[PDB]
Amino acid sequence: SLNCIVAVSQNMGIGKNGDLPWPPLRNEFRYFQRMTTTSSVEGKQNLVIMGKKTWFSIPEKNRPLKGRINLVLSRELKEPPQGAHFLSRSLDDALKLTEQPELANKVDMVWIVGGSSVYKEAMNHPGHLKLFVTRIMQDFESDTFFPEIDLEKYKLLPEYPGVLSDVQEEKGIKYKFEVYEKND
Ligand SMILES: NC(=O)C1=CN([C@@H]2O[C@H](COP(=O)(O)OP(=O)(O)OC[C@H]3O[C@@H](n4cnc5c(N)ncnc54)[C@H](OP(=O)(O)O)[C@@H]3O)[C@@H](O)[C@H]2O)C=CC1
Ligand SMILES: Cc1c(CNc2cccc3ncccc23)cnc2nc(N)nc(N)c12
Repeated sequence: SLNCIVAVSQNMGIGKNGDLPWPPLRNEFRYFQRMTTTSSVEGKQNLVIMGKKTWFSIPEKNRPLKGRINLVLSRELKEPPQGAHFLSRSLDDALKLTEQPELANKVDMVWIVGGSSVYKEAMNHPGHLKLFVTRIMQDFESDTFFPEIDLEKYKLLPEYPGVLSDVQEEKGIKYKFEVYEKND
């Protein structure tokens, strides 16, 4: 199974000029950290998979993302960028790696953390998928977008354990946490 996690504006934007479209929302980052870091299985870590631009968009003080194995996708790089644990040239290759002995006993959950083309590839996964979507309830000028969610294929869950249902607000920006699950 794969999990994708994203924060999206009302106009489906995720990024602008290599940064977020909105000012930083600390508590949104805290939600992302909690969901991507937490494993129920003692000793294991979750794997975060991200594109190269997403990696370099994270402040160096937060790289690698603490408590998670960090894998970057790139076809141009020849080794992981400084601080990253792994580099793959495709999502299928990254998932192949999670099955091989160097990672198979270390990794619990797999989280896809952006950007656009990585989400798009993940959404063609034949196995089970969940989409953890933070709805940023404003329009923001964006140049990178999340793809459309097919509501004949996914369902919006009424709630999810450990995920707050209530509207959040930081810096005058309202947002909320949703979880979608691929149909059987
Ligand atoms: N709101 C949110 O939840 C999120 C926001 N962001 C924002 O989005 C933007 C970054 O995302 P985006 O611009 O889409 O870029 P990506 O992070 O997807 O980086 C694109 C680069 O990653 C590599 N790559 C991406 N997908 C694949 C793949 N499937 N297989 C192999 N290589 C791949 C390529 O590197 P190469 O050219 O080396 O081959 C590609 O040029 C920033 O503005 C960031 O702030 C990012 C993540 C989440
Ligand atoms: C991957 C990702 C980011 C990437 N950006 C940053 C991460 C962490 C620290 C940061 N600190 C300053 C600027 C940007 C940062 C932002 N928010 C996200 N939210 C949700 N839900 N899902 C995601 N995939 C997110």
